[PDB]
Amino acid sequence: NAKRNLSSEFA
Amino acid sequence: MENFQKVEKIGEYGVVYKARNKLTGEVVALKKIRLDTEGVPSTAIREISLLKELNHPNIVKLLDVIHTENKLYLVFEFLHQDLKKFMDASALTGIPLPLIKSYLFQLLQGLAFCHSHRVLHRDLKPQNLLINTEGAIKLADFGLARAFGVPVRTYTLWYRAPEILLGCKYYSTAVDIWSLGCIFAEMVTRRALFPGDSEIDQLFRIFRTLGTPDEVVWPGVTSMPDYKPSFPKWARQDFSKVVPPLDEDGRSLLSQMLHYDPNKRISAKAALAHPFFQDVTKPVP
Amino acid sequence: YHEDIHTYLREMEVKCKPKVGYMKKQPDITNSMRAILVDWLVEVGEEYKLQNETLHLAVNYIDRFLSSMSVLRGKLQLVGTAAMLLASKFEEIYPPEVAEFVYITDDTYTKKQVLRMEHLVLKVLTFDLAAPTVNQFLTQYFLHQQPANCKVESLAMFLGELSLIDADPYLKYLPSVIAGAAFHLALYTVTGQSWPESLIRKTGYTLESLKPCLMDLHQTYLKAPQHAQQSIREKYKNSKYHGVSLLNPPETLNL
Repeated sequence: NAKRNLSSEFA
Repeated sequence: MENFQKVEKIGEYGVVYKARNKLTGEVVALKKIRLDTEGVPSTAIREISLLKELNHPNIVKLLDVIHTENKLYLVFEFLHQDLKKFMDASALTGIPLPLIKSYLFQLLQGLAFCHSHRVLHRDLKPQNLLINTEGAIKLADFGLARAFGVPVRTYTLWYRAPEILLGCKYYSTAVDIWSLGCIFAEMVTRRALFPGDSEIDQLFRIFRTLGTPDEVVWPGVTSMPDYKPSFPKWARQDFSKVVPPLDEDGRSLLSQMLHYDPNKRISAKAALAHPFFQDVTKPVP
Repeated sequence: YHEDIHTYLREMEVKCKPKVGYMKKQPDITNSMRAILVDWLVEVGEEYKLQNETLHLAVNYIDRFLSSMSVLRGKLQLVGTAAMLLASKFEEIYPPEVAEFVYITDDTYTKKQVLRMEHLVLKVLTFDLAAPTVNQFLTQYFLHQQPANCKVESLAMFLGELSLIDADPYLKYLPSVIAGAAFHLALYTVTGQSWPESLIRKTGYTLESLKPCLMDLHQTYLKAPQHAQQSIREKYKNSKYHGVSLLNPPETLNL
């Protein structure tokens, strides 16, 4: 599960 | 780079030039790396990050890094030549013994400075030892150097320690000392001590020169990944034949510096206190 | 040369120490965002089989870069990816390719953006990527540990890795202090032993000197299962680390 787009989770 | 005028090309890491600073007037080495898909190379990154932490007289001092978007420039102090060229030029007659002792003393001082820090050279060879006209030798070519704050796992051939040849896992500091020891021999006999052609030919040459490693001399040889039971039972050669011009103290220092056991192999700090160095001077080359 | 190496590490951790409380000056990112970034970095490091020292170096690079630079919301993951790439280049034998990192970022930042941010991070740090981490001090501490207990080292590594998640309150402690607190906490947890006298002489950190850091690490360890970020606990839920993450933290630290 390392493939993540952290921008969505940051907000 | 705009303030540097490339005078000549000295070598071909990327190409390295001899240039001049227009402001200070000093002559410098201007090694360049073409920063392309991978970006800054790991070798260059390690060289800049470790050479800038080492400020010793017997170490090539990187003093400026012009890191642009398309190219990476490393500005070292310009030394006249390397130890390989000096040995090749002085091949008709042997290098003077006081000069050999001074060069070994400076090399071991640089190695001790590196090992007091957490920098492992792993690329100790005459092509990487620069010489100035003041009779001072300096370590260089830290592109292959690794920081061993945590143990460094194993990844030229002539100056490779027998531990690395026998499938060593973690790099120790002794792998540097061994290389220096080989250079020591190459400075006394004007010949590579172990001019191996392959990874097994080099091993056989080392075994012929220093004897096959038994478990008594080096505990743990049998349980090694690259050690084979089908190894000839050679006998250790007398160091008088190996290094004729070397004296008793020099022969003892070389024997302690080429110890098969990486743990028992002498360190640079301990080698600096050898009785061989009781008459060290600083002759010019 | 071991004592000289430790002395050099102690001298260098001060120079490489990130600015304390840099998150206050950050106008867009917060401590929780950094914790999420460290979580994702742990997950990436396990995905690519990278070393723990690589992740520690990457976290140090992120901390220093954000101390010396301001980064918006979107570019925080790019900064973390570039720091991970630099740490892999410096420490790992074969660093993962830039395309691998671009892929692991879910194709958010292109190769050009990753390389440009790597260049920016290298310029900001002025190529000072040799920062001492918790792992470097912990290995030296293990060299002075008797007997050599694998669970002790695994739990000390687990605690040190946990300390990378929250900048508050772990950027106010030196990496040597954090490593010593982690070693003592692990030794008490699995073996019931206190801070050894050998390390007392070697480092100068008495048991009362690490008491703030020790209590902070105990509080983090107790609340580790309830923490939002759980990459490290899953990583240390493996036979490689003897499953130290599943151990029950001691309720009371006898200080």
